[PDB]
Amino acid sequence: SAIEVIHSSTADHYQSKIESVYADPPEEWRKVIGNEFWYQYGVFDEKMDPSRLPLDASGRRHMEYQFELAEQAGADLSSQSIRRAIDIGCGWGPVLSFLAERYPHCERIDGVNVSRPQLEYASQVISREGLAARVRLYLCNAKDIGALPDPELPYDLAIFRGSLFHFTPQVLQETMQSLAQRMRPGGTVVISESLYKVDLATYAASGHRKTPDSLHKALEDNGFDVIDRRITPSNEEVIRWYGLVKDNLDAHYPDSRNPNFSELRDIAINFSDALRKDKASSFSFIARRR
Ligand SMILES: Nc1ncnc2c1ncn2[C@@H]1O[C@H](CSCC[C@H](N)C(=O)O)[C@@H](O)[C@H]1O
Repeated sequence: SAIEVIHSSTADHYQSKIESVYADPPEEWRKVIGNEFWYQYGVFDEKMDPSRLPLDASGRRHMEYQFELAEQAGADLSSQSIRRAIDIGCGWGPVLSFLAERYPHCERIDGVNVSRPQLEYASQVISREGLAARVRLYLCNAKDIGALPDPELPYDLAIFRGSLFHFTPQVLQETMQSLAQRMRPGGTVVISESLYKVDLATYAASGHRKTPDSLHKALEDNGFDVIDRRITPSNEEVIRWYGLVKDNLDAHYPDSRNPNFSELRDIAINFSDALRKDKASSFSFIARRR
């Protein structure tokens, strides 16, 4: 199906590296991360659907839980407040379908991604679910969201679901500044990211480690209030999530043919140990535009 292209004024030297980690067919990825392709951890509580694959169910439940945190923290998330939404680093597109279902009167849902294979998959799912009129896909670096069409229609809602970690500090700055200009006051930003809880001096395009404080500063420097900040999911749940991903890799990619899946196994093992030692956590950040 159709994807719109958006100019890159500045040069993200890191972009082609990020693209290569997501370049493999969705048909392969399905066997590793589940049939809905959620790719930023899971919440494994009593509201999780027991009939879907744990990765699909825990992934959806994680997104739902973040909206509950945003709501409790006083985010403007009523059905009448969300007319335009953006999914920044949208992966295979599960959040686009989630947003379309949760906000059936949301006029415009923009997904931005640098991975063509991921967007071509998302395009097929959006097309087959009949959401093509509302959901728009952009082959577009997060730093270039300033050039997305119809600037007169402001963003009410922005999602950074495990995409932020791939950004250079410069791309993070350019993305947050551009989002600030395109988002109306009281617009909600929903962030999930793996952040380090130690000084980074001591240290899958997994470079550009960040901290809660580094992310907090990037938000407040670019006209966003942080209204909720906490560990989510728990280190225990994230280790469990990596466990399920590793079990799928052991089953389907035992002899580590594919370098991207070998790299993911390494991160699953190595980052799970960092989570065990409490050197890092998954964090939910809810912010709003000033
Ligand atoms: N500068 C950038 N601009 C756009 N997308 C980016 C980006 N850096 C990383 N990404 C994207 O961020 C995603 C990280 S994986 C997470 C995918 C999706 N948010 C989910 O929760 O399932 C990938 O799709 C990657 O291509």
